[PDB]
Amino acid sequence: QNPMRDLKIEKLVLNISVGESGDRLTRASKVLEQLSGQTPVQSKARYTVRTFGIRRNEKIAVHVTVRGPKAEEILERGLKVKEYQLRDRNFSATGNFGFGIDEHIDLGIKYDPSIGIFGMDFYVVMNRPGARVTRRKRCKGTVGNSHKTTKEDTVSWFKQKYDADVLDK
Amino acid sequence: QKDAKSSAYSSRFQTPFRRRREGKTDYYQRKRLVTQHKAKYNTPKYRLVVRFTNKDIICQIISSTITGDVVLAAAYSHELPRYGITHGLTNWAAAYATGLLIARRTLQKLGLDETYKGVEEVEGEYELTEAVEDGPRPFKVFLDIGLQRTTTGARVFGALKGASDGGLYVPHSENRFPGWDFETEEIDPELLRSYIFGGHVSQYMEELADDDEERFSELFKGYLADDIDADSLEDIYTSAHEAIRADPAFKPTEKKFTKEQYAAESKKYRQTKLSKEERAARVAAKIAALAGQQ
Amino acid sequence: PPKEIVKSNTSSKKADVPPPSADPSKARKNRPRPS
Amino acid sequence: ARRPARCYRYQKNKPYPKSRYNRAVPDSKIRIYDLGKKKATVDEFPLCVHLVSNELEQLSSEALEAARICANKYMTTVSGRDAFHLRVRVHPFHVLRINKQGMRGAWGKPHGLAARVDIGQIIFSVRTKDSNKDVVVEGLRRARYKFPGQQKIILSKKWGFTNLDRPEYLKKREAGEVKDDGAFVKFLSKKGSLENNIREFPEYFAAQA
Amino acid sequence: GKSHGYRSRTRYMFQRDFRKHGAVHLSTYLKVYKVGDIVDIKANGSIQKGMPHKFYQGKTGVVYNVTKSSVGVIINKMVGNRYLEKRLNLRVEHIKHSKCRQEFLERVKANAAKRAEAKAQGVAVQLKRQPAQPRESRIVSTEGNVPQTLAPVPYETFI
RNA sequence: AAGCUCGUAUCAGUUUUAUGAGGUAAAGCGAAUGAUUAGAGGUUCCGGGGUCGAAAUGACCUUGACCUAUUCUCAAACUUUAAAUAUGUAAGAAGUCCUUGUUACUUAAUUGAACGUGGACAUUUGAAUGAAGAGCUUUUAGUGGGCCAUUUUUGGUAAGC
RNA sequence: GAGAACAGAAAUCUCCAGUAGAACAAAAGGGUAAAAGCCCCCUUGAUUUUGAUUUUCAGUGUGAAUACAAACCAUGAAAGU
RNA sequence: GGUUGCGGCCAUAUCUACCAGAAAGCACCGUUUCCCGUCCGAUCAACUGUAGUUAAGCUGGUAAGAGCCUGACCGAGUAGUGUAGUGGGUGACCAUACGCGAAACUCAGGUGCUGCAAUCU
Ligand SMILES: C[NH+](C)c1cc(NC(=O)CNC(C)(C)C)c(O)c2c1C[C@H]1C[C@H]3[C@H]([NH+](C)C)C(O)=C(C(N)=O)C(=O)[C@@]3(O)C(O)=C1C2=O
Ligand SMILES: C[NH+](C)c1cc(NC(=O)CNC(C)(C)C)c(O)c2c1C[C@H]1C[C@H]3[C@H]([NH+](C)C)C(O)=C(C(N)=O)C(=O)[C@@]3(O)C(O)=C1C2=O
Ligand SMILES: [Mg+2]
Ligand SMILES: [Mg+2]
Repeated sequence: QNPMRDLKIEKLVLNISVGESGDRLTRASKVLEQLSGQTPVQSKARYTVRTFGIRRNEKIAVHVTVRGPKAEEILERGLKVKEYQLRDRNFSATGNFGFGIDEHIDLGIKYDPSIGIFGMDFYVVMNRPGARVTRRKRCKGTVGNSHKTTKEDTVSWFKQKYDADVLDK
Repeated sequence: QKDAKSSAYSSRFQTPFRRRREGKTDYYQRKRLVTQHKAKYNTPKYRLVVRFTNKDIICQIISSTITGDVVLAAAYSHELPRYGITHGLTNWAAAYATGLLIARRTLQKLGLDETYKGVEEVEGEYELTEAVEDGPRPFKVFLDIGLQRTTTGARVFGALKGASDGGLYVPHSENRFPGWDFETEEIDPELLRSYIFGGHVSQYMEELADDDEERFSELFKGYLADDIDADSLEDIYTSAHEAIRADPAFKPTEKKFTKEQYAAESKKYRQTKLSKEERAARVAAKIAALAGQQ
Repeated sequence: PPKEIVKSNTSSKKADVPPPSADPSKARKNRPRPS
Repeated sequence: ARRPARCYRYQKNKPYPKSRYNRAVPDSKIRIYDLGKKKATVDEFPLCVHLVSNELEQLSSEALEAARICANKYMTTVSGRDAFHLRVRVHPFHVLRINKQGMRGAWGKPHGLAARVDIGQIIFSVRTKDSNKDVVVEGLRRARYKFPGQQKIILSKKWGFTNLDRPEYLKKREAGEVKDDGAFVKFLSKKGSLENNIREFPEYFAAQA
Repeated sequence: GKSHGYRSRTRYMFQRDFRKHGAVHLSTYLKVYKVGDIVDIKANGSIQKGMPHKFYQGKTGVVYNVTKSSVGVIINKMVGNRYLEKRLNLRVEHIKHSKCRQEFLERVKANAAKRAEAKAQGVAVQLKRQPAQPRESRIVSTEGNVPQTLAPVPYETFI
């Protein structure tokens, strides 16, 4: 049935890939500080691409992991600026979903003329309660087949909550 | 999900050891703990194995044999309420009491109890059990934590200090007990005495009873049921310490509904395997059920 | 102060080589071009 | 150029194939290994005829291609192109070497490719109908004219190329445990899963004729 | 051009067994060797420290020294016109016991037992082993077993 | 060659019994790596070329690619398996068992380790067969161009190479 | 593999599968998965005194390595290394 | 007979799909004051056993299951190999005599056993 396996939000990840180093990346980190209320972590390149203008071991992106009530309020603000419609793709086959916003002034803080415009990627993952069995150290395991939330379960939950709608497929 | 692994993969697959596969032991650590200096030839290396479940603390003295590890002494936090501690069976004071209990139990069993009295004036100071001159050396065991983190302020180190105060020569340093401020690089005797005598639970009780009645009530229902006041934790923990110093001998339970009754009736719901003719009968029944091109 | 923190990559390759999934022959022509 | 197969005839060296240690070798002369109606079924072609070796030797890749052409040309000219399936059962993997002052530094460059053939090893296999025995035997006689050594034309009494001599293949087919694949067959075993055995062979698990 | 290193020609010699890679086990760590024991040398590839030379692989010797993590084994090796004694310092993962030696101990215990009874009842001992005596006189019953006649088969080619 | 100490339980270009070790011949590729012939089915996921109403972030396809189950042939520098022949050790008296002596080693310890005292172990002292002796030492010569035959094998087309 | 603004074949982030198909400075072989790989903390056993042993071997040297002993250290909660 | 802690052998134990688990235990689980640790009380640390749950973990069963293990007079005394011949054959190579002797294939069976200590209708 459904005693306690209903669903829950595990974490929300805010990702900004500025593609260069310096003032732009630092200002993106300040945007993440002011939005999440939490120190952002700067992600680093993997290999050089000539067309991308990136170099190996050069700081490229920045991301924040948030959990709990702050995760749900950030998700609510993101869905509010995304007018509660999400394109079905937008719900990956392992149930985790996400979207992307441009011109982050649409939610929250004013422009702060010294930082700039930074679009960001919202990515959210969900789990049924009991993912500690595959995350903990001693006596690891894998969740069973009446678990590991699917696309249909996620879209059913996302149509039950939030009063949202989906697209064609 | 079309990720079924191939027969070649399953044939070349080397399974790990049983305990590594069930994720209970670290064999690197086990090797280094139980390999003996070969010039002693028979002396077992004795492990103070400390484990923590969600509701119990298991503290054992284990030696290693080719046929399998054997137990010299055992002490359980669900046996602690016989002494003095009816609540908080997995706290720091329970860990210290279990270490004291296992140390006194193994010394009573080995007949090393008249000497090596330990402390009896528990003060939260760091000392090693010095060997008594012209007498037997102290019993040497090595702490087996297992897989848990060796962070500062760990109940396994609470049990370590319990054994060290009980009289077992555990080799250890003081940079893992609570109150070890690395800025000052010494120990805090007052804070460590508070942690031994359960001071953090006491300050927690007075803070909750001052601020939130519903959270204090919800977490401490059994405390209010026994009417145990917020300032009697040190009284009951001390009285438990001298009860441990009095009688560290294992009293088994009443053992009602004996072993053969347990085997005969308490476990009969295990579903029995079939044999060859029954398996062939199920195969033929499925052939009859799936007969036809439907 | 602006505390700086780095992502510790769980990768072992130290060669400066793109993966074989980066073949430029593999490319979706007739991708929707912006109007 | 073109040294004799009499100086490359016997198996004298270890097998020396194309590997990471032996590069820049020339490609073999034989590229096609199946001729005739290669999409036909074992139900279509019952009789097997084998050209088999009787000496331990080395057949040249180009000897294989020359005998393959003369055989296929004769069979196609006499009995048509769809009356037979010819499969060559040896592949040239042994790189043969040529030396080309004195014996100092005598290790040579790669020269050609050859297939090492053992005693009792099938070189050519032809499956056909029962009426075409004479034309298949004559075509393989031309093939044994062009190969070196002594060879034998044997009438293989297996249904087609596979296995399971003609009474056994009959009993399997009218039992129904044989399924027609492209140019071969699949067999029902009593060791698989029941579900996929049902949905792969319904005729055995029905009361059909 | 030519090389004789410490581990030349030791590819398949120091490979592990199939589906036997990884950690070596605590039985081989907890077995005890005392001075005078007879041990067999087969190198384990996982532990690189203390490994023997390739000459001593699969070789039997007497342990003479027992120390912290290794044992010393005396091996006779043939060079020239003489055997030389060699004193190897090998670790306990490369050292294993000798089942010929344990069976010899069980046989000496059995022999001591057998002589103890044979002295108690006053009968001759018959202690040393005898090799396979040929056979004895026997009777075979045709009842239920009539000899079936076999003949050589003709030549039928299977291919 | 000169011998010397013993001719007192010592050995063997040998076999058995017990126990090891190896990765060569074979074999294998519907088992990993590499090579490789041929069809069958599938990918409503357009990789490439089309067609259908110039349309299609649409269908009907061809064709690759990929996957699944098969199929033919291999590998000195591939391998799960794995010989035969050669190869290590042992077959007690310098051995086994029982009580108790030393130690600064070791142990929580009158526990262990090593070496011991004392006592028990005969018409089989603990497989076979042989011994025209066993062991040891000194001194010194000549030699330090080799060649052929059976089998295994390298380079070479091959060679009385 | 499935997804997420710009972002596409490939920039960053997740989840799942993943017996090692990666990495271990270099040639090849062997070995290694709660590590011998990748990040972090502390360090200088890359130290002193000479002996014994293995490999090539005449059982000489050189080089390399192995196991100890007497010290003094490093690290770790500790066994240990 | 279960369950826990520590294990021995290290797939007869693994993998895939689906069912069952009364008691206890284990687990999931609740909170952030302290010790502590992170970008993040997710892991880790600490406190309670209370608010609940067997949904997962775990255990066991089923599958003409994949794999793995054992055996066979199944293949096969076959391939291969020592030793011998003034044996054969132009040779390649083959046969015989005295010995040893596989692997794949086929078929059948099986799908963890066990040591110490504690606890359980
Ligand atoms: C049968 N005898 C002639 C003999 C033979 C051998 N050696 C052999 O077997 C022959 N050697 C070959 C095998 C041919 C190389 C022998 O080796 C011996 C002996 C005799 C023993 C006698 C022993 C004896 N005690 C203990 C029974 C004895 O009285 C003394 C003594 N206390 O003085 C001994 O000398 C004695 O112990 C001894 O030494 C003998 C032999 O060694
Ligand atoms: C194996 N047999 C041949 C043997 C071997 C040795 N020596 C060895 O074991 C080998 N020597 C080493 C220690 C390895 C250097 C031996 O030393 C002996 C013996 C034989 C015995 C027989 C003894 C015997 N016992 C029962 C008293 C006996 O009857 C007499 C006697 N009183 O007449 C003996 O002669 C006897 O005592 C004896 O001399 C033997 C040995 O010494
Ligand atoms: Mg004598
Ligand atoms: Mg004597």
